[PDB]
Amino acid sequence: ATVLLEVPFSARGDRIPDAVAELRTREPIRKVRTITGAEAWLVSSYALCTQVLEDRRFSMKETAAAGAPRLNALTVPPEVVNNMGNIADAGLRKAVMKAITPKAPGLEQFLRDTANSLLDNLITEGAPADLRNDFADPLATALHCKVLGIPQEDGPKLFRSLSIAFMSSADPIPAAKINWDRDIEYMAGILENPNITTGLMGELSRLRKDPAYSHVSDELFATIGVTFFGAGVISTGSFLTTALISLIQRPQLRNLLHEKPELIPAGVEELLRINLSFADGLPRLATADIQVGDVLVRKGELVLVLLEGANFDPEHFPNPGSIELDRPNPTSHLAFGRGQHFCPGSALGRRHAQIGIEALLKKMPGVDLAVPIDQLVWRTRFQRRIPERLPVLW
Ligand code: HEM
Ligand SMILES: O=C1CN(CCCn2ccnc2)CCN1Cc1ccc(F)cc1
Repeated sequence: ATVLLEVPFSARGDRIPDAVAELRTREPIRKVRTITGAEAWLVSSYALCTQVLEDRRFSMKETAAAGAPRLNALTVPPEVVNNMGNIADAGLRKAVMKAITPKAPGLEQFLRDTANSLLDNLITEGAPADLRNDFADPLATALHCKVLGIPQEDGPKLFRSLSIAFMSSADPIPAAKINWDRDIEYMAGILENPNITTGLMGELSRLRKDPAYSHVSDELFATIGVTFFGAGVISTGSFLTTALISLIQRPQLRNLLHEKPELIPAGVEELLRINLSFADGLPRLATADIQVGDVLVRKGELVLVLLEGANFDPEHFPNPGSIELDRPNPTSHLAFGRGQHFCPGSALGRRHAQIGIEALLKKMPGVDLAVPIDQLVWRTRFQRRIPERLPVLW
């Protein structure tokens, strides 16, 4: 006798477990147990993943309901689970979107300058270099300080919340509340700070005083700053880090992108498709009884949408484990989700990765791992899969 299959399967972000393809073929929706001890339906085919994400009867906001089966413990107040819905309801969705596009004047130049400065410092210090802690994460942090309009010098302290804030824990995390409350206080001060006139926080500070937003709560304005910083930083830094691993392990691709940098955006799209940065399936709670494949999901049950299930499904992406720059459906992956909750930072995230890679290949065309790949230490019980250090030589 064996216990019910447990998720997640592996914290390793450099290979997909052979188990995923077996499940997809035999039982593309099947029962699993989460770290909390709750039961859930794990969905692993492209067809079923899309079905779930496109049906709002599978609710994100209801995952925060008291008494619901949980993937993991809340690390924010339950209202913050509906963050984008609260933003929308306050009339702020267009303004937030506009602030977080990579089209702002000078933003791309800033990214390229920051990336080049980080790499120059690594070259000066000499090999081995840690591309996570000393490149990808500081590049993500600098980008989000600029996008938010907050001082660069404030980035590191906000960044140090994230190793706890994005934990995937069975139980509530006392440190997460301490850091949340502190970061909220910081963003509330930013909104009252007359020096802050650019970026997302500059725009929120203005809208706060406009009569059309006089009844929007101060709690929401501060929340938007904390959540967009955290979500953007953890996502872009984690994605770039694990994409660099995939690229480094493919010298032929590294050489092609070095030689033809106009292929970088197609490259990043394939790196997005094969990315294992999300450690857990995307959670949804059924609000009705809904047929998904061979299973009738009952109202109040938890469903987990496995992104790598969808993105390595050979029925949608033939030869799924291969990077192919000429697929006919290249942006049809689920790396940014799908439907109501599609990532509002998708363009910024693509641009962060494209620029980080372009700059790396120009400065370190011979970049290679400085340790055997099995020596990378993969962070556990976290909402992302990331190596603690990424040592490289060049
Ligand atoms: C490569 C980078 C990124 C990846 C791979 C990524 C991935 C995702 C995914 C898969 C979702 C869907 C979640 C769901 O449906 O449950 C999502 C939503 C979200 N992303 Fe990202 N993201 C990235 C960058 C960003 C950035 C830069 C920001 C903000 C600055 C951001 C903010 C958000 C927010 C606020 C949501 C929730 C949207 C909603 O609930 O309607 N992300 N992202
Ligand atoms: O606003 C969001 C959106 N998230 C969607 C999935 C994760 N993600 C992040 C980026 N792209 C996808 C869920 C979590 N929150 C709230 C939050 C933000 C920051 C923090 F530190 C703690 C909680």
